[PDB]
Amino acid sequence: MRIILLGAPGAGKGTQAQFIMEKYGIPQISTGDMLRAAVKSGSELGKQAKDIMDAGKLVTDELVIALVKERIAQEDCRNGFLLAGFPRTIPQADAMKEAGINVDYVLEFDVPDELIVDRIVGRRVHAPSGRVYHVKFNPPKVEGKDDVTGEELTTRKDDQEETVRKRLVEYHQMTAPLIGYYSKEAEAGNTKYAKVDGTKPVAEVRADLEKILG
Ligand SMILES: Nc1ncnc2c1ncn2[C@@H]1O[C@H](COP(=O)(O)OP(=O)(O)O)[C@@H](O)[C@H]1O
Ligand SMILES: Nc1ncnc2c1ncn2[C@@H]1O[C@H](COP(=O)(O)OP(=O)(O)O)[C@@H](O)[C@H]1O
Repeated sequence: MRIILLGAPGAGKGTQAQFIMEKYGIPQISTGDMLRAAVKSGSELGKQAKDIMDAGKLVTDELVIALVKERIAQEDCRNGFLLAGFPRTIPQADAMKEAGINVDYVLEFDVPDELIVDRIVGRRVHAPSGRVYHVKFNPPKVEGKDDVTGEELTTRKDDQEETVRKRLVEYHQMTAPLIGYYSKEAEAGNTKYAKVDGTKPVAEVRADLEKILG
């Protein structure tokens, strides 16, 4: 099973990707996580992203295409994968198509813009794994601690209100056109498309996704 999650920053993609990876046994491919990890480790492929993410802007297509190509070639993707945060531009989607990377489901998270800032300013992450929490809306069992390892959560350097508003502008200009892109692909029979109400509680969105995926 191959899945793309579409939606604005803060729509809930990383949150729901974790459940899907747990239940269906396919890896989550998050370009944001991969880029942040490359910066942290000083990896030659991706360390360049530091100042760009800080500015709320998109990394170059060629950098994230290279990262994703490297990642999905790995054996743990042989049976499928989930993309969360990629593709982010029409050229990134076309690069997938040209490489023959078809997907089974495209799942769009519908969330009002007005909810995004308060979601992202409360976001806390377990950097080693990517797991995501919210201090008020989806808290860990123990404050400031990852549920799975118990390790300290952190706040992403780019999760400030003003940076979020810049990311939302980028989303509307560059990334929202992928909704139509994959709607058209679904009409051709190349994927299944579904839209979900991302304002429901985390557990209910999860249940809604399980209905679709099986
Ligand atoms: N259904 C929801 N209701 C309220 N908050 C949510 C919901 N889903 C996720 N969140 C929280 O909002 C923030 C954004 O979710 P996240 O999954 O990181 O979004 P994305 O990966 O789409 O940017 C996180 O702090 C997360 O805990
Ligand atoms: N596919 C991508 N193309 C370009 N830039 C990306 C991509 N994925 C992540 N980024 C960069 O990483 C930043 C954080 O993205 P991400 O972790 O997906 O956060 P959010 O879920 O809040 O959108 C983006 O603002 C951008 O700089």
